[PDB]
Amino acid sequence: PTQYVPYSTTRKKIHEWVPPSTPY
Amino acid sequence: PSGEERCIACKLCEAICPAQAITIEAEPRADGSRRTTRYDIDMTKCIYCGFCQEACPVDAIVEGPNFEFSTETHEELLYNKEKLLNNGDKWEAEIAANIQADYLYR
Amino acid sequence: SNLIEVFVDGQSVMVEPGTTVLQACEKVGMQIPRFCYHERLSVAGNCRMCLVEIEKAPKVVAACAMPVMKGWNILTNSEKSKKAREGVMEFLLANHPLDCPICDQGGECDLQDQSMMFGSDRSRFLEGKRAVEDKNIGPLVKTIMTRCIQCTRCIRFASEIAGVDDLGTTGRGNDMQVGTYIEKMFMSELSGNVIDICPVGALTSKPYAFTARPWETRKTESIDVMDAVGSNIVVSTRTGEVMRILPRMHEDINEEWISDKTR
Amino acid sequence: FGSLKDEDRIFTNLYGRHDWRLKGALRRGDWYKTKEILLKGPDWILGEMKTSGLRGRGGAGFPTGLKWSFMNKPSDGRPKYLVVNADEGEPGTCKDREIMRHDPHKLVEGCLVGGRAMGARAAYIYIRGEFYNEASNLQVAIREAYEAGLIGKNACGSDYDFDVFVVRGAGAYICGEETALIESIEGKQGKPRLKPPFPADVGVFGCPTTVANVETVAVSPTICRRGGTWFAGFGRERNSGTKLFNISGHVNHPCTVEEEMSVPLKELIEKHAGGVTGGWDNLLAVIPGGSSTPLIPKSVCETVLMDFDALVQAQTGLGTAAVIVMDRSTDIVKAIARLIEFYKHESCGQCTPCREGVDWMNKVMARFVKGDARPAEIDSLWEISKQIEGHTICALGDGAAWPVQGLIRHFRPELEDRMQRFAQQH
Amino acid sequence: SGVNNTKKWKMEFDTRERWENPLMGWASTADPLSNMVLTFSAKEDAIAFAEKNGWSYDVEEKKVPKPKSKSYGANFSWNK
Amino acid sequence: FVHRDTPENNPDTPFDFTPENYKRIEAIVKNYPEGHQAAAVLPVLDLAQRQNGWLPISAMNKVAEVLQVPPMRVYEVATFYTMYNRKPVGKYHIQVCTTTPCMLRDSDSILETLQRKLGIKVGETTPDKLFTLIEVECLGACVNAPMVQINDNYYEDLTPKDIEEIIDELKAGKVPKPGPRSGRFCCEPAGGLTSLTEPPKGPGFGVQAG
Amino acid sequence: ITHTGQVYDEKDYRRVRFVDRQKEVNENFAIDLIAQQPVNEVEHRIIACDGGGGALGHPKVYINLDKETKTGTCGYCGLQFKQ
Amino acid sequence: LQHHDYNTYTFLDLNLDLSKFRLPQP
Ligand SMILES: Cc1cc2nc3c(=O)[nH]c(=O)nc-3n(C[C@H](O)[C@H](O)[C@H](O)COP(=O)(O)O)c2cc1C
Ligand code: SF4
Ligand code: SF4
Ligand code: SF4
Ligand code: SF4
Ligand code: FES
Ligand code: FES
Ligand SMILES: [Zn+2]
Repeated sequence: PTQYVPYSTTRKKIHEWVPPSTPY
Repeated sequence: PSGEERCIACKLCEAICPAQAITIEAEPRADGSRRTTRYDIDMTKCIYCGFCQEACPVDAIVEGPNFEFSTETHEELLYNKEKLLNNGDKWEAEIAANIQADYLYR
Repeated sequence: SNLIEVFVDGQSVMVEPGTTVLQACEKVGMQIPRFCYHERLSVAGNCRMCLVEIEKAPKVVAACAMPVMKGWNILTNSEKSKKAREGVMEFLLANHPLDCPICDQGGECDLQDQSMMFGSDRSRFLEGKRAVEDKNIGPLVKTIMTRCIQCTRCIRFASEIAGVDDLGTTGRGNDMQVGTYIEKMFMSELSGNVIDICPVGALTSKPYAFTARPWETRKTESIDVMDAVGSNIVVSTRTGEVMRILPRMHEDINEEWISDKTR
Repeated sequence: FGSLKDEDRIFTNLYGRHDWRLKGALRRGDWYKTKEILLKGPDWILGEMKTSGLRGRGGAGFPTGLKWSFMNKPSDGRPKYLVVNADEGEPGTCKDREIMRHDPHKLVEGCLVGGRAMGARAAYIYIRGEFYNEASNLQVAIREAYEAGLIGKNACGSDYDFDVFVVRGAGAYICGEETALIESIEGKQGKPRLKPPFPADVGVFGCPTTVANVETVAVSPTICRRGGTWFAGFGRERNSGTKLFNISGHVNHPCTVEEEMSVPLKELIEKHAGGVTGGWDNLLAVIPGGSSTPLIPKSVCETVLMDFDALVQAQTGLGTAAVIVMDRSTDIVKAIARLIEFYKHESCGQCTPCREGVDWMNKVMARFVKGDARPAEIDSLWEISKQIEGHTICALGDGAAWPVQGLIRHFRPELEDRMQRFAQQH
Repeated sequence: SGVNNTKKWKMEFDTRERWENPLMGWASTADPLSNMVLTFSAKEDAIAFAEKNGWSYDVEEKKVPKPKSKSYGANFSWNK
Repeated sequence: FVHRDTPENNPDTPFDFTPENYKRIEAIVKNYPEGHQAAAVLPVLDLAQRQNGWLPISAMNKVAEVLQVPPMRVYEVATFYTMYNRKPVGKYHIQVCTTTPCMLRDSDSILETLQRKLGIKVGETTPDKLFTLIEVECLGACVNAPMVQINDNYYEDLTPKDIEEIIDELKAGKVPKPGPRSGRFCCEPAGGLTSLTEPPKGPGFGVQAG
Repeated sequence: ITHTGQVYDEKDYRRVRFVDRQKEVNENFAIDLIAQQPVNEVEHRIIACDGGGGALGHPKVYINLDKETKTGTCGYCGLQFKQ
Repeated sequence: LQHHDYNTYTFLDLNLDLSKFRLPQP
């Protein structure tokens, strides 16, 4: 000629309902 | 060369891998093109057959020259898209020379 | 009564008068390679990939079309009916764009198989290929129609099974493109069936664009709950999340079709 | 042996020379025995054509009588119909443009004479839209005839009813096809229907229908007036009767003469028309039936006689009997190449073979004219040619393959040299 | 449209847990009999396998496409 | 074959058959069988073309409306036939026959002359939007091979110069003697009438008995 | 962070992994690299795209740069072509 | 020279004139 770290790169498959922060 | 990763997630590299090593899941990138969200070669599972090198239509996955990648921990051996793409960038010059020498034969 | 006897390679099957040559082969059990012929869609004869050779006859006949007559022995694996398929497959493939690793009807192609079983080992089309212009048929069906083999099953379904009567052929020659003349979306229920019915992957599903590839998909047969017709459906799951729901045939409830909502 | 007498020549008004209009037609005496003929019976009319043994005057050759006999079967409650195709897209068929323009009436009484033979309720004439002026002439003629009461209900003072209509073509060669003429008449795209349901049983507006070359309908009255025998004698065996011959290209006086059939090919350019431009030895090839039929080289031309079967023995078709002649001054590789260009710009695309196959031969043929393609490709074109010949839904794919087959069959050395010429200059 | 995969009967064990793996996100399964699908030529033989092996069975009758009458001439009917 | 709506060519261009045109429309229908109107789409589409050469998307929609057919049905008919023009057409719209018969008899010859005279490429309208040249296929009338159909005029047997003469006639004045500008009537052997030079037999000549 | 922005989160039970060891992510992300690629102007209605180098490139595909409205993009290279 | 001159509507209008003669529809 003149330490790794393995991880999943995909997103969250099943998003989760978030409860209403408004109290009732 | 431009900088667009060659893989287009046809996923037959996954189909022909004898050891079930390659795991690929894909989704259309915003560009609208087809790319792999996750490409994981489990090197401990891989038996280095070289069929993936064979199968790829765009020849995105290649058997690179380096044989010295011994690792202290088992997790390091599992490789995601970022390690392989980084491995690709580091050895691209020699990989290109090697494919250049052997493509007429294939 | 009403039972002609026709021989499919000398098997003396007996069929009601008025059954097509393709249908006669089916009861013996043989499959004529076919494109543009769907059981619940009108016979059109566009592809002529089904040419067979009735015995003692000068020309080969169109299976899907010729009503079988009395005592005509069909020779489905003759030296002729294979040159009548080895030479048609030459043509369908000639203008075809080879983006099979883009075409998500990769393993779900009735055109690679028939090429891979009944067609030819190599190509002789040293000339150039054609290209059509991708248009918008809506938000559900992705029409990468440079793939189209002009088999007119869409134009049929879109008129016969669903009453949309919008999709149509436009022009003549090798630039007959089967897309809406003006860009009006194909908005109707029963719309997604076009995907399932186009054997080519020209127009396929846009949400399930590139999430999977069919060999991987584990297929579990279940029931439609979105609507009360209770249409039978097959849920295709990969590594534990559902990737597609496509129809599975129930003569009485959904005969090969499912709603736009439940897929 | 040709040389038909002027008297025997059915289309006297050819070239005009006699008022194409009714009063000229009356001097022609075209409407002379029409009432009698219809009175005799439909069965009497078909007896006349069966005795005549007339062959189809359009590109396809079939017994005219048997074709008409097919829809003579009892009506099933659907009105039977007559379709006359005045479209003649094939190159060299100015054959029909004459009868329509010069002698419109002959065809009008051809229509009703033919109509009672098939018991047709009405006849639609599909003159190609290109000919707008031609249309102007026929309906003027059709209008005259009804005014006279020759056509219409109780036509020609007889029980029988007939109505004749003219339909506008729209520049399509394929419209000419028998199943496709119908669909254009039906108003859908001009795409040939499939063969199994023969146009007799299904057809225009789904009613029984029959299609005839305008020459075939026009020769009907006379064939009945002169009797099948008179007409039968001129022909040769199965071949019979005079058919108009059009000679165009590389001939001193190109013209359409209705000289007798079974004419030596050397004789019709040499004796009538005009001798081959440049001499009878300046004949690289002859296209007997028009573009669809294979061209025959001069070697056999002189020996050949112009008959439907004669050409068959010769591997070529009488077809529309349009003689196109090519002197030694023409690049045949390019001549036939434009006919394949003629067919890529025209085939409907309904069937896979023709759609891609004709385009595939066009691409190879253009390379062949340049000489860019290698010698081995020639055989492929042949092979591509027969794939399209037997697999097509209609005959046009049949027609596209034959000129390609002719060029390889007799002019294979010339194409190889064009192959060689380009390879040498690199 | 091929029907060569609708010919032989198959008996398939009930589907079980497929939790995501924390380190790489690969699907993980604790059920051994999941990927096993045995193929049996006839309904009677498959039922026999379940009985002697002691697995519970719920056979589903084959449903084959009903004969459908087709004829190119029929759609050309303007009437209908 | 895609109509991308353009301000000029799009339905904003309202289309409606002239009271006179609509009349023409109806009679046609009756020509066809009763209960059958669809069969008239072509003839009608032709009168929309007669009305206006452009025949925009708006015009086809009206045709489908008047003929009560699926609109696409009209769109398919317009696209299949070359007779219909879906783009603006030159006032004269000359078309040159270039099939082998005409080419063998020099059809190509004519083309070069016409391109120069119109001073424009083949396939587009003159700037003056005076003439439009197109290489059309066999237009019939081959015996007379050199040929150039102009709005049905169907001039025939033309030598290069003749056309220039015709074009000039078109450019200044009108009706330039359309037809074979040759000395042969309709189609006739240039030598004469070998077929029949005698007088035509009259009515009931040699009419066979029976 | 990464191509599809993998972000083991501040509350995830997996972000524990990088502690004392870096993560594998990519500079010169491809998502933007072809966007950085100039539009290949062409004369012909249709154009090929060997990917560059024939056997070493990609399945050869013919793209229809027929509408200036859209620069054809070979599904393999993501290269836009400007009619 | 009738052939020599005709209007764009000759075919259609002539036909309409013939409509009266045209026999009754099916
Ligand atoms: C592509 C194609 C074009 C045709 N064009 C014509 C035509 O212009 N005129 C014609 O009379 N027949 C044409 N034919 C033949 C007709 O389909 C039909 O066989 C013929 O007109 C019947 O006339 P005859 O039976 O009286 O000879 C064509 C056939 C094909 C396949
Ligand atoms: S690696 Fe080669 S083969 Fe495996 S998916 Fe990406 S492209 Fe297809
Ligand atoms: S359709 Fe898609 S998959 Fe089937 S062949 Fe054409 S490209 Fe390859
Ligand atoms: S789209 Fe699918 S179905 Fe419609 S024609 Fe093209 S291929 Fe046949
Ligand atoms: S051959 Fe096939 S394509 Fe060519 S015209 Fe006849 S039908 Fe249409
Ligand atoms: S399958 Fe034989 S006609 Fe399409
Ligand atoms: S080819 Fe020019 S008119 Fe026949
Ligand atoms: Zn590319």
